[PDB]
Amino acid sequence: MAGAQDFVPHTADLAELAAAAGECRGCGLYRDATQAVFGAGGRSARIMMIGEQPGDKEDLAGLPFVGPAGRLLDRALEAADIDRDALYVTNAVKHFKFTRAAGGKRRIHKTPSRTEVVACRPWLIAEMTSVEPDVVVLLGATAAKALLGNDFRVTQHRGEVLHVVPGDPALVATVHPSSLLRGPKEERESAFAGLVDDLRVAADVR
Ligand code: SF4
Repeated sequence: MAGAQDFVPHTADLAELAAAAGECRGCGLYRDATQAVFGAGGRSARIMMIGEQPGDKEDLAGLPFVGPAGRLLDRALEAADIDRDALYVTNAVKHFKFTRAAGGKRRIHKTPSRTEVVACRPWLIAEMTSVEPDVVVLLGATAAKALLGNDFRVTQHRGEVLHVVPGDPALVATVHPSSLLRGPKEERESAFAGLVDDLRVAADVR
């Protein structure tokens, strides 16, 4: 009776789950978005990564992490010696929440409410049950709070392996790559290195 739960089929098959998510009305976000954007990757993945939501580019590509933030993430993964093809990558909410500004060049993402996060969480549970990751990288506040609690602060736990969640994977909470796109150069460079560090922490979990 709550959120997305009745839309989630009784299967662990990612293709079947993704097709079912296309029909989800578990919160209001499906109305204005173009389509649901499920995770991408396969069930043998050892590392799962979770962002906030599909953004402007993802909403139309049908795939996660395809815009500028995704390209920065690619650069960090490559520096961390992680093959993106070996990951399962998804988002805490699966429809893009947005507005437009006059004269703008893109649709501007808006923050999912905690209510929407909890509504969509049945999909995330299904993904985690399906993939059985050894480690989950939580990219940004929304994703980190989705698994670690609404009071959790990413900024206060950088580099730490956390454990609370299906399968009891290790959890590593880090900054979202979109936050690394802008700011003064030295700050962006230090922040990029810290993202690489946290990805390496995740990859070194045994
Ligand atoms: S954001 Fe999640 S719960 Fe809300 S309609 Fe989309 S798939 Fe369903």
